[PDB]
Amino acid sequence: KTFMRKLPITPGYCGFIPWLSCQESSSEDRMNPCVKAFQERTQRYKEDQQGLNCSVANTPPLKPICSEDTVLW
Amino acid sequence: HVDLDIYQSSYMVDYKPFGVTPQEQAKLDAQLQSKEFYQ
Amino acid sequence: MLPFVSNRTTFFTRYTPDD
Amino acid sequence: RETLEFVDPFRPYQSFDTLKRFIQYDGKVLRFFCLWDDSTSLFGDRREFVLHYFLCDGTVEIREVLPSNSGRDAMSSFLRRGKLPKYGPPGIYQPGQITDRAVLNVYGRADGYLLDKYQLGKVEQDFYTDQDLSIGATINVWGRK
Amino acid sequence: EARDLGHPGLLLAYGEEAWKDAANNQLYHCRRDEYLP
Amino acid sequence: PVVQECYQPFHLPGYRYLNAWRPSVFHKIA
Amino acid sequence: MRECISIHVGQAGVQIGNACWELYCLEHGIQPDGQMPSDKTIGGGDDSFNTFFSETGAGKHVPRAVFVDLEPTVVDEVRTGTYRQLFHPEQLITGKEDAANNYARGHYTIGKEIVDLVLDRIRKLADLCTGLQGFLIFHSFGGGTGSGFASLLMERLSVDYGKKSKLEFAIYPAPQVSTAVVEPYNSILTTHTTLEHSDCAFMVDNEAIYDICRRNLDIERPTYTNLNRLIGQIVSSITASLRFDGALNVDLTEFQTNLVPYPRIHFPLATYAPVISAEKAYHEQLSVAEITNACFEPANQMVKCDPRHGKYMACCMLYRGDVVPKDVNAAIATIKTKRTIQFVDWCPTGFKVGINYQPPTVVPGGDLAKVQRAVCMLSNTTAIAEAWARLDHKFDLMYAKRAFVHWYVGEGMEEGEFSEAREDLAALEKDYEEVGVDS
Amino acid sequence: MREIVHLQAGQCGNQIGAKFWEVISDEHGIDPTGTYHGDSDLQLERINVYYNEATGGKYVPRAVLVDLEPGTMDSVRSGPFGQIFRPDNFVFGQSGAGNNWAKGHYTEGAELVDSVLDVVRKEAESCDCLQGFQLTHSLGGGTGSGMGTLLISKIREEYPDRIMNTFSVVPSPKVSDTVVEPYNATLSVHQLVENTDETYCIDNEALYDICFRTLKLTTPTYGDLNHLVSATMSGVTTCLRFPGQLNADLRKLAVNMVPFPRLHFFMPGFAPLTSRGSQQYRALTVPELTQQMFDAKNMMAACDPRHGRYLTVAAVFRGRMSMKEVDEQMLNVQNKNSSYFVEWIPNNVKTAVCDIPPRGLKMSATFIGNSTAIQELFKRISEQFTAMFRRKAFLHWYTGEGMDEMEFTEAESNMNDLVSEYQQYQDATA
Amino acid sequence: MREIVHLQAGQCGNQIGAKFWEVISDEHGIDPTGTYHGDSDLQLERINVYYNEATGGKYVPRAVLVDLEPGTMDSVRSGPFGQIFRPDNFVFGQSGAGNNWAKGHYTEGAELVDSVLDVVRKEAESCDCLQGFQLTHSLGGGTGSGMGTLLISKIREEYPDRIMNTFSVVPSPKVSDTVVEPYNATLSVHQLVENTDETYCIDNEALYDICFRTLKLTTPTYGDLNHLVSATMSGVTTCLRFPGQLNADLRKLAVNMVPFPRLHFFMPGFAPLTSRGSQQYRALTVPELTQQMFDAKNMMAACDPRHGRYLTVAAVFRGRMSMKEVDEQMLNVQNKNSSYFVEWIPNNVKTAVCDIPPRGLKMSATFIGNSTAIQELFKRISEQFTAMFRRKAFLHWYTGEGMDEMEFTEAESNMNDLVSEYQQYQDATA
Ligand SMILES: Nc1nc2c(ncn2[C@@H]2O[C@H](COP(=O)(O)OP(=O)(O)OP(=O)(O)O)[C@@H](O)[C@H]2O)c(=O)[nH]1
Ligand SMILES: Nc1nc2c(ncn2[C@@H]2O[C@H](COP(=O)(O)OP(=O)(O)O)[C@@H](O)[C@H]2O)c(=O)[nH]1
Ligand SMILES: Nc1nc2c(ncn2[C@@H]2O[C@H](COP(=O)(O)OP(=O)(O)O)[C@@H](O)[C@H]2O)c(=O)[nH]1
Ligand SMILES: [Mg+2]
Repeated sequence: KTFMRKLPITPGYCGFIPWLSCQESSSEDRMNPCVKAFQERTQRYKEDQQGLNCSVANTPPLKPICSEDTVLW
Repeated sequence: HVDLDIYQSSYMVDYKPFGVTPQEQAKLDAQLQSKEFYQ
Repeated sequence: MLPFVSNRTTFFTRYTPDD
Repeated sequence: RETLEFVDPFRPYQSFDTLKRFIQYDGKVLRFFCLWDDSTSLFGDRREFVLHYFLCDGTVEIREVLPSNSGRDAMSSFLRRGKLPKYGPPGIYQPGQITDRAVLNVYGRADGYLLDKYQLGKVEQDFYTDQDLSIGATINVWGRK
Repeated sequence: EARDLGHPGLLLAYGEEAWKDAANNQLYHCRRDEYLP
Repeated sequence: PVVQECYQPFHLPGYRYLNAWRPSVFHKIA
Repeated sequence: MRECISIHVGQAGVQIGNACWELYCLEHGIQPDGQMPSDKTIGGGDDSFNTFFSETGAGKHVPRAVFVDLEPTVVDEVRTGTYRQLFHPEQLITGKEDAANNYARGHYTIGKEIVDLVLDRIRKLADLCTGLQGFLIFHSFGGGTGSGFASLLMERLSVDYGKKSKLEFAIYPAPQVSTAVVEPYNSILTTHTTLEHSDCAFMVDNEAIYDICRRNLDIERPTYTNLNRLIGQIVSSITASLRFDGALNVDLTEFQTNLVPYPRIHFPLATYAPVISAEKAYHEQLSVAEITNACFEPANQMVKCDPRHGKYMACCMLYRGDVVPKDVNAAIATIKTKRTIQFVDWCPTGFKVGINYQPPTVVPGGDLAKVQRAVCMLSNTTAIAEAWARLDHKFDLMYAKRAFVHWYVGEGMEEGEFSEAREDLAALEKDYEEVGVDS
Repeated sequence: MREIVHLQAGQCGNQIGAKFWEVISDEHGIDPTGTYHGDSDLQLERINVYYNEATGGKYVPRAVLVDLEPGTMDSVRSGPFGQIFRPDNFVFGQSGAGNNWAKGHYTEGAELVDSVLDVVRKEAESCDCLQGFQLTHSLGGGTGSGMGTLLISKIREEYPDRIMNTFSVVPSPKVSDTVVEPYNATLSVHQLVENTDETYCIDNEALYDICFRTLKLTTPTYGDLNHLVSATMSGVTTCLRFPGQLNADLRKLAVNMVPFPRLHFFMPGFAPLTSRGSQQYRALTVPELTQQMFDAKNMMAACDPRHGRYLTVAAVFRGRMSMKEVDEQMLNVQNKNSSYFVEWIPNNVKTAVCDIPPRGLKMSATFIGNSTAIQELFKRISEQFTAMFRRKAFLHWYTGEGMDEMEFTEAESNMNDLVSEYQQYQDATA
Repeated sequence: MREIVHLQAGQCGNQIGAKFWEVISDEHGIDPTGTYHGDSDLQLERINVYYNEATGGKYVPRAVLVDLEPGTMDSVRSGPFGQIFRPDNFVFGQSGAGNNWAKGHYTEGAELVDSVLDVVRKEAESCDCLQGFQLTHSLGGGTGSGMGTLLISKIREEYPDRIMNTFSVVPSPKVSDTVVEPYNATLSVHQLVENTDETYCIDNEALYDICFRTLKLTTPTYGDLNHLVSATMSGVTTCLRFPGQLNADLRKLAVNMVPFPRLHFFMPGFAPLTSRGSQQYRALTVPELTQQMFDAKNMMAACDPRHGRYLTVAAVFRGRMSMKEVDEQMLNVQNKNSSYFVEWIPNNVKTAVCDIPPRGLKMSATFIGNSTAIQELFKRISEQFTAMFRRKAFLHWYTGEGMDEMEFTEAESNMNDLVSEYQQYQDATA
């Protein structure tokens, strides 16, 4: 499917590692737990964004009841 | 609206971990038996 | 429409025998 | 009857206009008071926005109300006047993907274009309206609740 | 229920009069029945 | 679905006060 | 943020200011009392009303304008008008005696009594603003107050704010109809200051507007207020880019630079379109190509000259409303492919396009219809120089027999200044002829 | 590592760069809030190229916004992707330039260059290894044509080795919205030739030409024109941010695109441009991409290279396709149109491939080319600069700033010297 | 491989071509969306002959529609199969010719032919090995009879070796809807004789006679006439698209059927034409087919073959039959009607068999023949053309477009030389 980083990436890595995100979240200053932390963090964010989106879809429309000419009047 | 195979790289579309008809392979297994155990 | 007052009918506008 | 000996005297022609809504509604603007919590996202706090729906065209503009000792830059407006998407942030469409008048081809001057009757590629778009927005509901303002 | 307005620009031209024109006496029996084919 | 209805202009014999002589309305209990 | 101050002078300035400030209060939605409507909330943007109004702590907006006149009656009606609580009592400045159609009276005898008054109240308004874009001045060359008391004012304004722009909207004497006879005497003497103490002029005569209103707007018995509403439309179209956003926001400095090639040539000609009544407006479709054509006929100029007799040299546009940029470009290409419209040899590209969003508002009880799109033109051309020649012809025939001079001499005018200004206007006329020559 | 400093000057630069940051935020899966909603890790592998990192998983753009007029900054901040930018990166003055090059370059530019230099120096040291700076502005304005050239001058002294690419907007004679436009352009192209590694000449009229006939848009606004520019800018660094079958970067083309340091003016192109009605009819294939590449219609500057000779050609392909179907067609287009290529350089074409196509599309390609036709653009400014300078018109605005007259003479002299040697390379025997 | 591009000029060609693209699509099972909803494999094997591939499994016709008026394009687009056609292939002007051959060929056609030749060149280079083009037009129109000859006059020069076919519609004297009808025809037939490989003369009046009697429709609209024509193009290329026991194509028939290059006018025919009532009262067999086309009532041209000699005869068959039966019915008809066949050419008939019949029908055949009867159709026009030209009537409309008078005389002279040589071949001794 889409690219996921398999966990044991070698230490001599020249790539973006969310050091500040892992350090504010939990754990220690290592990329092997860091990248997993960022992964399920962004998965959780996608989850609640989808929840908000489906709630907005859930909200139903209402009846225009009356004519726009009378509304203008 | 958007695809996901847009996100494909040459490296891991080319190199992947490695993973004829059953009547034919069964026939060849019988052929192997009828020689290895043949007297 | 059904002229009879069946179970299909919902309103029923009539007088009381009192009236 | 349906194919060999069927006729059509008229040719279809769709037309748009906005001046009816413009000269009918014009200055009528619906105003609503908003709240977006940001306490979840680390250094975030409650913000008091103000929503404006323009009945003339259907666009939405959002202002903000700051406290007294607010450290913000005293911005004029959070969002400009535009049609707010309702399903979240839509992906960037291709250049020219969203059009108004579907056209067959150039009259091959400089003002010539033939509108094809069969609309073929339509980028369906959902936007908030006064119909959608009410009191008590929650609105996804470009990803914000 | 207001009357059918003309072209709204012409209504603005005409003014307030073309806005002004628009806006138990007898017993009756009634009914309604809502059915699904 | 589909709705249908009918009306009938009944007429009291004398010009009576047409505010106390109103036919009652019956609704379905369901 | 951009801010502008109005220094309307005299009866012509005050009457124009009543119509213009009525338009601004409707444009932003201001009540006559001053406060924003707590009930209705047309529009948005606190910065949108900051170019003209200055909101106070209580919430009321105070206009940035100075009403000055040497006769009290013209301002007293504003003091008892509908917008009395809107305008500042300090901002309204009156005088006991007027110049009585005398340039010398308002420049040396009656003006100097009151200069220290208006200068500081101007300074107070300038101290309220942070970044002042410039000054708009409205007056007339006929009356003494609008001419004499003006001419000293921006002379002192020039030495107080050297870099601040000073726009000039003024009433020229009409070629045929005149409301006074000593008017050319004030007209000739005032023309010096609009040369070395001005940045742009907005020359307009009352008769040319009279022709436009009777032909397009069907008003066969027009009044001064109908003239003042169109003038209000001109200035609002100029400052539309500052008030609201647009694709091509154009500041006053932007169009000053692309209108004035030489320091002595700062007299562009204005044009406004569409100017149509309500019944005709919806009957005729209006387009960007059509409204830009309406800017080009000689019959639609609010000056009495034929540009076909002259040469377009610097020409500025101000589109407004539901405008689309090709229709601007396709209109310009259509304009250029006309032998009837000619340009100078040294300006192959002389167009200044400005695009705004908000369509022009219509004041109720007015004459212009509600239109979706509009256009403003500021075409500087050399055909205006003929109008100065007619004034010189009228001045010369009067100057020869020494008529009315004892009024000016008795005020404290040296008679040689009358001759000196005449040579200045001769020199300015030749300067326009120099540009008309093609290499 | 490989970071880009995005400079942004003038109203044209502010609107174009705002459209640019919207485009690549979609490409990198960044919401207007600032978080990352992308699904694959390839969207976030080299996000440090354009985005700086902030706490709470927030990515802030590495751009500096400058304009002498505070009005345009309000419009950018109130954008859809308006709050993503940093207010400290907003640097603005109180007085505009009024389309006057001299005011923005000397008088009013001096008060704001220091604060701008502070931000870009901070943002330079924030990244650890910067590839170079990227500036978008207009050559007919007062700030971008003015102060923008001044910022070009100061940075090269500070950082000589770093590359700059400029996607400047070159004014058109057929449609013009400024009368002093010849003055500002002629005083800016002098600063470009001295200090610029690569220029991309963008003309608004050619964009209007594309929208009317290629894309069939009845009422496209400036956002659609900025959309085509933003797509072009993303198509240059697409090989840099993502892995590719044959990798390249800005310097790979820049070394290969500059035979001589005076010639760094390139005209860009974008391949997949068709009306929304005929998208189903068009077959996305390599032959149709190349035919849409090499026609005089598709190209977004104001010159016809049928009148010139193609010096060097760069083609960057987005997505996975065939290099064979690539390299053949560059060979076929080389052999068929032999007269339009110079003879002293065989193999004028440079090809680069990035395996990731843009969002919402399956293939795309960006064309960058240096040809003799760009000299037609400069000489047509000489006809309008010299004719109006001959009468000394519109001079006191520039003279009132304190500048001399010899600057106009030397700017025309350098530009006339530029086109003459540019003409010389056209008539060159192999 | 073997591709055909369909040119579409004039209202008559537009309506006929729309039905032609309608008919061949159900044979290939293409829905009005443009997908393939057919069932059999050979139904989608050679679709590249007429169709071009598009993304998403979409097939588009290789058709170019040209008309001087945009009104007919709206109707053809409004046609049910108009969605299939590519939008950019619609090339059309603003003002028509008004049935003036003068205006279409010279005055207004010159402004359009450039836009035409770019598109057809694009179709030409889209395919690899083009067999030929296909044009449908009327000889009495203003666009088809006029600029239609202009296009084929051009298309010979750049593409000489390709096969040139046109399904022209020939005017009838008995039913005429145009007064300047022979004026257009005489100036057109000169263009066909110089530059055309084969011309099929279709008469509207002969279509009516077939509709009156053979199928006895009481309301034959133009759709039925076009459909009877629409069967014919399907019959001449059915051996090309589908395999047969004895294969053939356009070149195979053309070489065997043109004995001398000046004679390229042919009478087409279709076999299975019956009334709905008498479908029961029929015995579908090789001889029953063979009796049908050899009756002159079946011919859709306006000339009786019994008044001349059959030069060449070609019958292409559709369906599975016996070589013995078709060969023998070939042989008997040659023996019995000996006088109607020429003597210096033995074995005047050529036969082709395609195994695949039409869907829903068990058998079909198409007859195409060169006979001496066609020169009656030519001389009858000269009896008209001389009458108007003697009094110089209807001339200033042609003279007003800037041409001379001599082009009328040489066109008649070429027509005179054609029939005189044609008459000579009739009176030839073996
Ligand atoms: N267009 C227009 N012109 C006006 C208006 N009011 C006055 N004028 C012109 O002003 C000229 C006379 O000057 P006024 O404005 O009346 O008086 P003043 O400017 O105060 O100067 P003094 O008369 O000396 O006091 C007349 O010839 C008018 O043409 C106005 O409301 N609209
Ligand atoms: N293509 C394009 N050009 C623009 C846009 N916005 C402004 N421009 C151009 O910028 C020029 C004016 O620049 P200006 O605002 O004076 O630049 P500044 O003085 O540096 O702020 C005009 O000629 C426009 O063509 C845009 O969104 N797209
Ligand atoms: N058989 C047939 N003939 C047609 C059809 N439509 C038009 N025609 C003929 O075309 C002739 C008129 O052609 P015209 O419209 O002037 O052609 P144009 O000028 O090239 O567009 C008439 O004589 C008709 O008989 C059709 O659908 N079928
Ligand atoms: Mg007065």
